[PDB]
Amino acid sequence: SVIKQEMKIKLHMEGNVNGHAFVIEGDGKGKPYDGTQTLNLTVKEGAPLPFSYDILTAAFNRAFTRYPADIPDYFKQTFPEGYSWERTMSYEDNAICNVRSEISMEGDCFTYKIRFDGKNFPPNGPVMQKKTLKWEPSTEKMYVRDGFLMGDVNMALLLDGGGHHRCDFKTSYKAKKVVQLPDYHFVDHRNEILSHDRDYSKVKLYENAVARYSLLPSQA
Amino acid sequence: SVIKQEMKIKLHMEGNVNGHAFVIEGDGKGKPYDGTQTLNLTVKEGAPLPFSYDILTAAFNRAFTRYPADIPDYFKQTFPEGYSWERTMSYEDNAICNVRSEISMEGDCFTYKIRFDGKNFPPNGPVMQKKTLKWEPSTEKMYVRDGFLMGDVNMALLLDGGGHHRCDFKTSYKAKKVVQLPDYHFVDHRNEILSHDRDYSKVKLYENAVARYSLLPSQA
Repeated sequence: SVIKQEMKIKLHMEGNVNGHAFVIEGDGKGKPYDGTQTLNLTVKEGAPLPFSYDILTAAFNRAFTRYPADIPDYFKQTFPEGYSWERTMSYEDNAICNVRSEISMEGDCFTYKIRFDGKNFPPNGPVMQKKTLKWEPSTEKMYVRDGFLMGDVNMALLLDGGGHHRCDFKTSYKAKKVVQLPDYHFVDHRNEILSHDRDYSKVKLYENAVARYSLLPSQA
Repeated sequence: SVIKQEMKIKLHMEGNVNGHAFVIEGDGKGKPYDGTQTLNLTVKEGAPLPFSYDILTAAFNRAFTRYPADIPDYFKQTFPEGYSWERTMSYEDNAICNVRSEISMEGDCFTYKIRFDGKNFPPNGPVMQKKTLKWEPSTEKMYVRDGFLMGDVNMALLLDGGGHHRCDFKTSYKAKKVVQLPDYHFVDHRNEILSHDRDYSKVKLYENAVARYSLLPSQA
C-alpha cells in the first residue's frame, strides 16, 4: 500500500484548440484497485469553451484500472515516483490533438500536469459545433515497446442524429522507474460526463477501467 | 432458418504480395451461432509462399460470430442474398494490404471469392522474413456508416523475439439487402493457426468470434 484504497486527484491543464486558449483545474477521488474515479473540472480561463468537451475528457491516469493478478500492473508499480504519458488523437476528418501528461504523487493525492493541443478541426464539424453526446465505451490494446508501454484504442463519438465520429488514440506510457512489464492485454473503458453546467465550465466526470486478457480461450 | 447450425465453407483467393502471385483454395465448416469455424487451406499456385502466412488469415466471414439476441445480427440477416466486404490492413512499417471478399450461399454452404493485394513490405521486415508467430486476440468496434456496417480493429502480430508488430484493419461490410441495423458494439476475436505443413502450403485455421456491448455498466 503505497497506492491506497482511495486516492485523491489534483490537475492543471493548459490548452489550445484551433487557436482558442484555455486553462482547466480539477479535483477528485477514486479507487485505484476498483478502477473507478470521479473528477470535478472547472474552466479557469477561456470560458465558454467553443468546442466539444468530449475531446478533453480522456486527457483528464491508468493507475485507476482494475488489474487482475496474472497481469502485471505497469502503472501502480511506478509509484510513488510516477510516470508521464503522451498521446495523439487522430480524427477521421484529419483533426489531431497532441496531449502530454506528467503524473506525480504525494501522500494520498495524485497530481497531473497536462498540456493539450488540438488543431485543424473543421470549423463546421461536430467538434467545433458541439454536436457530440458522448464517447462510446472502448477496448484499448496494451503492448510493450522499447522498454515502455503502449496503448492503442479505436474511439468513437456518438453524435446527435445517432451516427459516430471516429478517433484513433495512440499513447506511450513511460514509467519513471523500472517495473515488471506485462504481456499483451486489454483495458476496457467506459468514460462518462455525469453532470455539467450549460457552458461545461463545470463538469463531473467518471471513468471505469478494467484490464484483462481475451474472454476467448485459446485452442489447444 | 436459412443459416443452419452447421454451415460448410468453400473459398478461392487470388493474391499478390510484394509482386509474388499466388492462389489459395479452402474447404471447411463451422457453427455460425457459436461463432466457431475451421478451415483447411491449400496453396494452389505460388508455392512456397515467401512471406508470413499470418497476413492472409483474416481474409479467410462475420456470419461466424455468436450474436446475442439484443444486438441485430447484420451478417445473418443478409442471407441468402449475401454480402461483400472491403478492407484496408495498414501495418506500422507502412506496408499495406487491400482486400475484397464476395460472400454467397448455396444450401448449407458459404462460398467466398477473395481478392488480396499486399505491397510495400520492407524486405527485412518480419512479414517478408517470416518472423511472425500469430495475431493476438482482438476487439473489433462495429458501427453503422451511411446505411452499412464498418468494423475497425487494432491488430498485433506477436513476434518471434517477444515484441509486436501493429496493423490497423478498416473494413466496410455491405449487405446485399435491407437489414435491421445494430447500434455500436464490439466483436471479440481469436484467430489461430492450429497446424500447418512446413511451407504453409497446407494450413488448418480457426476463429472464435463473439459479439457484445461493453462489459462495463453505465452510470446514471
